[PDB]
Amino acid sequence: ESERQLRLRLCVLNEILGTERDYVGTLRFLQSAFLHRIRQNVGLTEENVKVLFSNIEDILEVHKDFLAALEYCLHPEPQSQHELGNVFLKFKDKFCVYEEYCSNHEKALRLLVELNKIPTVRAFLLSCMLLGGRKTTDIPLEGYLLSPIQRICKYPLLLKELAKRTPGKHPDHPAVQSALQAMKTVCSNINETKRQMEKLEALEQLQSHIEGWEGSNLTDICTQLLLQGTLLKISAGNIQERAFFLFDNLLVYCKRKLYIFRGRINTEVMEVENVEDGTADYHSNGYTVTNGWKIHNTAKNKWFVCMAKTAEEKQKWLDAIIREREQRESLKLGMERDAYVMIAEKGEKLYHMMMNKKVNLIKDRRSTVPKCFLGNEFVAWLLEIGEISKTEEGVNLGQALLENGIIHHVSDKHQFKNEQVMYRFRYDDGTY
Repeated sequence: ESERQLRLRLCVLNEILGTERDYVGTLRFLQSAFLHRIRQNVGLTEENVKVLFSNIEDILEVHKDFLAALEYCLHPEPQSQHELGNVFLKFKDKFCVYEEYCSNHEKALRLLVELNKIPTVRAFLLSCMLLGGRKTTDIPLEGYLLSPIQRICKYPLLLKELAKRTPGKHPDHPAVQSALQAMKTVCSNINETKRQMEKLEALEQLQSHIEGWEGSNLTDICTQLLLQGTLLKISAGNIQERAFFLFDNLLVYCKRKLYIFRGRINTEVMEVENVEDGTADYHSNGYTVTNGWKIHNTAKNKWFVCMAKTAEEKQKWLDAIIREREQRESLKLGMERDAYVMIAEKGEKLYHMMMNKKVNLIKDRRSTVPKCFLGNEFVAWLLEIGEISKTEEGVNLGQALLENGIIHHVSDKHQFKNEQVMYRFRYDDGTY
């Protein structure tokens, strides 16, 4: 099985590199979309930025060199002979940059909650993420502000797995084990990361007590266990008692023996339905249901019935299941509502701003095309007027206007580009 422990090591190496790359990119997005753009065109005060982002720029400079040494050891590719323990050890002292950030984290969130109450500041914050390239309906800024705390806690989890796939023969063995101990002591010193590490430890401890795990690791999809309990899975032809675990974003049912993995469901495709005590239907295999409900895997269009011992447990479960749905569905729908309002606002604003003869850009050009403007001119005018800083920001803005039904190509055959492609506001041609 030596080759098994080999490909397994490379997967760890490939992951450490690929995840570190996406981390630095996330840091490089936070400064360009936020810290840099406001430090140029000076409703977000300077103190507001210092509170929200703290030393995120110092964290970047550290991880910009970490990634270099990571790619340095893993050149030309992630090869098994390559050693990575020394890298973590010679950056172990530089990781104290997380001290100030994790301290200011609570204060930053408190500010963000009050800033999001102001509609103009919420829109500006969301406008920064749009211009920076990243989608606004995906991860909220609260999550971006936390990813430093998450990343520094993902290092012990990654090094542990690497140490498992690294034999005592490999010269990196004394270093990987020494680096794992050092990375743990880093997180343990900081209070904010200590709470995070113990929350990730719980997810991984549970996954270790489950045999035959299939799918993505809990530490990569969930954050906390919501409810655990043993129920009856009256699936078609299989009425067996199962141990159910409800996390955020995932539900998994196991076979109690420690547990043995049986199946898992993503809560996004899960739809529950109550069955009154005394009901008997096909999903219950004909048996009378008491203190039970019904689950529907809308991905597979499969229904299966759960039953609890007490009616308290039924309510305890049904209540916890509804909460998870509402919590994530409110966030998602909320980010998607607060993002349409800024585009509609900026769309109507830039329309009237462009209609004035000071910078007339929606001119009837030529067959004649009425009330059209040029993408090249539009992007340039945005930088002149100061609404954007880079040109990549201008196309990201125009595309968001095209996608959100504000503008469109004259022939609806092109997306937004910095070329002299003619676009028109959907107001002028009655398509709004």
